[PDB]
Amino acid sequence: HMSSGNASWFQAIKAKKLNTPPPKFEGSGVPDNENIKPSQQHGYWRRQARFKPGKGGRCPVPDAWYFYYTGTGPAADLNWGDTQDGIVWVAAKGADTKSRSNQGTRDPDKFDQYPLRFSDGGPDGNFRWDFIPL
Repeated sequence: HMSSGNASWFQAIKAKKLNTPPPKFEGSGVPDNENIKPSQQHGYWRRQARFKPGKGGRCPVPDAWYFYYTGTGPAADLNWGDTQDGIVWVAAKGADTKSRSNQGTRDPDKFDQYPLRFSDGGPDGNFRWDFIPL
């Protein structure tokens, strides 16, 4: 239906300009989650290219990146650390990168988008994301 949905648990992080580089995170790079062990705070950022309706096919609007924990999501067969185009590897300090959760991916039918908080800092200057309640 939607990408083996596979909907990310958490709201996107849109990019500011076009041609923004892969995100730099200050600290963990890992969204705050109440239902998760400090040991299990690790995952990846996937770059999803967007388009706007228009003249030629469609229109390349700026990039976006979603969050999935290691072993969940459209690159779940990768170990944490695997170098790949379009993925940014993050993990909180002192986290079992050999562990795996069983949180999976958001079933958009419907667990609504999950608000993105980031107590240890956040992504760099080239990225933003809407405010969501809570």
